[PDB]
Amino acid sequence: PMVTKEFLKIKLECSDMYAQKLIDEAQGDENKLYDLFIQKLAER
Amino acid sequence: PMVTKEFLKIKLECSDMYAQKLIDEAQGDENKLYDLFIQKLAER
Amino acid sequence: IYMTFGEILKKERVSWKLSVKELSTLSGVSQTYISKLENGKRNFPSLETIFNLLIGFKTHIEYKMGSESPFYEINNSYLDEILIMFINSSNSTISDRDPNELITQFNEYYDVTIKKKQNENSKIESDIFSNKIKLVKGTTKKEVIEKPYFDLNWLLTQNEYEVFFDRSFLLDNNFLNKKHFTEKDMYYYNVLNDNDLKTIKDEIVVFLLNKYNYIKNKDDFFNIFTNSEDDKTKRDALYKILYE
Amino acid sequence: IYMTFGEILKKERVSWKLSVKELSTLSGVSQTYISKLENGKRNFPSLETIFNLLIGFKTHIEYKMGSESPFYEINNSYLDEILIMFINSSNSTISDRDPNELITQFNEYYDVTIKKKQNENSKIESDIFSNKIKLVKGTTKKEVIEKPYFDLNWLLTQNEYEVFFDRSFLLDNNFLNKKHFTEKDMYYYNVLNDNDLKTIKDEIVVFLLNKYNYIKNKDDFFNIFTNSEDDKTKRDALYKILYE
Repeated sequence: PMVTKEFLKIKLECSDMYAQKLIDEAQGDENKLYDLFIQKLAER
Repeated sequence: PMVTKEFLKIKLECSDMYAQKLIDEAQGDENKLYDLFIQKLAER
Repeated sequence: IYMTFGEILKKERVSWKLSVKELSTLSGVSQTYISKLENGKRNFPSLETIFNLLIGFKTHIEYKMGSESPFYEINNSYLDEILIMFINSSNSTISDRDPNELITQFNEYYDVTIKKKQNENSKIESDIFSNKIKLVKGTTKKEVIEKPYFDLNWLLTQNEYEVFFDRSFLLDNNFLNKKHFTEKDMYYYNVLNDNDLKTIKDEIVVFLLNKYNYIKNKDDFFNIFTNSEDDKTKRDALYKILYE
Repeated sequence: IYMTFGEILKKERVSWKLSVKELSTLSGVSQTYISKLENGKRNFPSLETIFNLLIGFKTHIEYKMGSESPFYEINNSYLDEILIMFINSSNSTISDRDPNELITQFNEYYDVTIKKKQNENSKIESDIFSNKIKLVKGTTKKEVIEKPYFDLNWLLTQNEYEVFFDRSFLLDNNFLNKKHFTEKDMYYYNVLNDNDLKTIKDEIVVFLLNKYNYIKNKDDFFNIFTNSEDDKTKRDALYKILYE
């Protein structure tokens, strides 16, 4: 993670704060997150 | 043929005179005509 | 025993399943005047209005039966045999009944008309080309419009406005498990998403391309097709773009 | 060190790749006032215009990220954290900064707004239903129109006007061997025939039907979806039409 989720800000075209509030869901558990991390980010 | 080409007037929805002017093409040679008789009357 | 001009017109108009409105669109002639001519509330009309009505049937017949060679001859010969039938009406005021003078006069009136139409098109070549046109179905009668609403391609490709389907094969959001119902999208559940539109556009782009003939240059192919150049000269030129 | 309200607005507007026009459509606020607020040519705005702008982002975010449950919570929490950021602006005139009073006030302003919108829709339920609507893409902002031009189904099924394609995958008449070129159809060679349209309609009718969910009753399903009945009560009722 670090601050390398500018990737989300650019592809989803969403605000910095919103890109964080995504990370905030299952934060640190990027493993647990991947099921939802790859949902609207998948069929896009 | 006779006067039993009311069939053409109804399916093509064309005037009596025009239905005759079709028959007039290879008239009596309905055999010869069938190649064109079944053209715009086919893919319709 | 001949029929009156009015009787003859109604016979033809009806036998081609055309409404007074439909024929009044195909022809310059008003709905009211057509009607009145068929009743005999108007006398035998001018020769110029007769030519206009035939031009009406001409446009339609070509839509219906086709401009193809086997029918091309049938159509020209037909329209002629009607032009005679009209001027041989019981109430006709035409004793110059030499057909070949009238038939030739009609073909020389048609040609004059084509030129006027093409001149008037040339002025709006922009809106004609970009398909910013509302063209009455069956007819060459058209009305300029602000956007190409009737261009199927444009509707599917534009990003200005949402595209709908009938209020039937909908719930285009398979996600109908969203708690509080998407704000004001309890009205607009008919909206096709960007994905669907491009899949439908590609579908059609394929379908059409394995028939018909893709045109390389649009500006060019159109520009040569619409002008006062000879028919037999430009057919060669069109085939050149379709087959190099 | 906080940023001014204007600086904050521009940061959010831009980060969501929205133009002043785009946001001025999503929100009640004029293009001019938005611009002036971002420069500081207008002072800190009213609380009601702040709520309007958030409603703007609200509509967009739901279009982009979705109204779905996993995002539903993220969206509501986000819009709240922005409403606070605005009233904590360097140039803010709000010292009643108790968030839960403002957050609740905003949700109670939103609800009031929804009711007004639905009342105004109810008046034109006719034109909304029959898809006689021009709905700006992304937005719930709409303009009533004389026919359903943007309804893809209607365009393909109507018999009033000719439908075109781009001046490309054309010569929809494979018969380009017709002697003298089809009168004024050296302009309209883009016109799709009745056969093609029905093949394209059926294609799409299939495509959509092996996804999504066909709706048996249109009048009914729509009428229950649009009203002042409880969300959790009507979701049951919608599922009843989709699964008997």
